[PDB]
Amino acid sequence: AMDAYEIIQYIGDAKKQTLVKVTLKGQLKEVTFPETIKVFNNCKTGTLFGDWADVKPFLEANKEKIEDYVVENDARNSAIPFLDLKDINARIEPGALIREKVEIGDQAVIMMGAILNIGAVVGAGTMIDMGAVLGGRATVGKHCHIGAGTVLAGVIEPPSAAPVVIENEVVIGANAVVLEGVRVGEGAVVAAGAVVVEDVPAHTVVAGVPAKVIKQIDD
Amino acid sequence: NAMDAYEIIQYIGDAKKQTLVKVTLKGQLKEVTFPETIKVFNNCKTGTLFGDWADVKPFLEANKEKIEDYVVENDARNSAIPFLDLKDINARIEPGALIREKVEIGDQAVIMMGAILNIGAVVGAGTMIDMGAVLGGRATVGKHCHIGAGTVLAGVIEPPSAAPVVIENEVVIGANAVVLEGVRVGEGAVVAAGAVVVEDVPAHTVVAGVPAKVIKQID
Amino acid sequence: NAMDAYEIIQYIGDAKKQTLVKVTLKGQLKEVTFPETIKVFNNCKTGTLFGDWADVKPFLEANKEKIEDYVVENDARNSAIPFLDLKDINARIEPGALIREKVEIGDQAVIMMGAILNIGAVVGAGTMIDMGAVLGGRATVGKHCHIGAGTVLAGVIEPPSAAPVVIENEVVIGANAVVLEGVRVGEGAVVAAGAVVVEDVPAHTVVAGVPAKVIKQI
Ligand SMILES: [Cl-]
Ligand SMILES: [Cl-]
Ligand SMILES: [Cl-]
Ligand SMILES: [Cl-]
Ligand SMILES: [Cl-]
Ligand SMILES: [Cl-]
Ligand SMILES: [Mg+2]
Repeated sequence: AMDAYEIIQYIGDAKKQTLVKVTLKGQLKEVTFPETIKVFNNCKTGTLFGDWADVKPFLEANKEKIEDYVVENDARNSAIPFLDLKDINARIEPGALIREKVEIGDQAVIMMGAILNIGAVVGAGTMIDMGAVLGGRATVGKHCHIGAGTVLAGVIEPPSAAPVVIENEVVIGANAVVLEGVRVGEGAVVAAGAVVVEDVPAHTVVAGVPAKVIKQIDD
Repeated sequence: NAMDAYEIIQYIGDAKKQTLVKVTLKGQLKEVTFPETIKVFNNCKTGTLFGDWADVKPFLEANKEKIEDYVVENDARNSAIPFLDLKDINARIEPGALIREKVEIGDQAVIMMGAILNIGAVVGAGTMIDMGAVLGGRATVGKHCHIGAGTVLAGVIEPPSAAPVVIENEVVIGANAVVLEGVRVGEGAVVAAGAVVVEDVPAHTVVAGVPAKVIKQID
Repeated sequence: NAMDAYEIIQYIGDAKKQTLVKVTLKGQLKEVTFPETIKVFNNCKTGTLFGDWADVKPFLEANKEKIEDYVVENDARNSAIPFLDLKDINARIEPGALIREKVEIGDQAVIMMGAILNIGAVVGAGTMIDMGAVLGGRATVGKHCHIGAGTVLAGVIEPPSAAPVVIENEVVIGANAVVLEGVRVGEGAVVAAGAVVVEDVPAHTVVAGVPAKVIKQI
């Protein structure tokens, strides 16, 4: 019941960071590393992991002992961590971007380049296809197919607001959009390129910008 | 050739699911025995391991006494299909493009940032696949086409007898368009931004709309 | 600056294509001579190399009898345009955003995961570029805008005399919309989800549809 409130609380607690991986060489036994940097070094070479705010002044301080370095970096002032994928009972392909507090059901499939925002829920056996986007709290049922490039609009604030809810066995075409708070009924089909602005009854096909009922199917 | 779609499904059935990790660690490593299943680049002090999580996890547990600290880097979970080795291809592929094995990239093609090429996709000579575009399984693009940003060319892996999307030479497709399964877009045709193409496009015609219709013949 | 578009094209023509690799290797490395074209971090046993594949590939072959094993990491092929250093920017850029050099990101802008910013793109102060959105070459967004997930703002690199997409302040654009080349969206306008904007949008109007039309004055 308090999920949406606890998401906003988690976000407000999250600490902005600019995490870097540094490879370096030099007279590293002469170097003094602070507790703030995770360091993996021998006397000759090393690998450092840490926030740029700690690493930058560190490199400046030891410039005379460090011969050369490379800094790798992916993000800036980013607070929300990404989800640990290593133990999930599902399939997540490389280039998928999944934030913390996302729920991925058993034997779901998250394709290359899909993006799952905080609070997103993916039911068991569901495919989120390539480049698809699940906004904050967007909720997908079981054995659904969310087409390549489709956007399910996000709803973080206000926490009392209903997120997008995709019921079971839904197929949504490529590059469609489902707007905030819209419910797509069980077994329904949303055509490629549709913009779904109101609830879709179970077992109907909708299509168009904006989507209209085009057909009622018998399963 | 004629067996290509069959050979794709066979390659996928043969692919082994893996949770590849990169581990940076330190400790008493001369006292550590690494198993055959892990690639390891170490001194007696620090080191880097590449392996499947199913091997690396029980390893890290088995050697907890000797391992002082570690970091695990991971991108994918239970992913079976390898990505394409880009290094020797006679084309341009920008960072963030996600390209699976068994994709065919013609001479002097350009694959922009964030484009996603699924297994079996074919990109002809001189073609640009623009930012965030998606080529589904077996989607075939001719020579000197421009596939606009965010465009989805629908995938057809199964059944193998099904025709894929075929884009003929010199076609330009607008941003965030969709071409549905098995559709042929004729030579020199133009597809407007945001169109959903549901049936074959004649050569040298412009189509537009959701669903797309013929809007003018080009001379 | 009046020269901006010309200078972007100059910068591209000057960028050198590269196939950058990171190589982890092990072997008898004290016996190896690493050329000055490769950045090298090694002890006698193991090392890390950074360099262009054109230099690293014949180096690996020349030294195969000394190198026991290696792993090559690579991201790109024949890529010339560098990416933007994010580290000192006064803004928020999330992981997986792809942002080229000569992109301007204003104070407390937000660049969400998977957004794509091409060379010349300008993002104004307090503007959000949402997940999966694409700013084409020279696309210009004002202050306190919201560019919705999956939206494409069309690019204009050549000809340099052509106007880019210009989004004025306080604009909201819905998900998976498209703004075509040279189109100006007026202050405080709303573009509906899925719209294709083919012509200028008046300030404080709502436009919708494929092609977009005025549906409301706000
Ligand atoms: Cl797959
Ligand atoms: Cl969101
Ligand atoms: Cl380019
Ligand atoms: Cl596909
Ligand atoms: Cl955020
Ligand atoms: Cl562009
Ligand atoms: Mg997209």
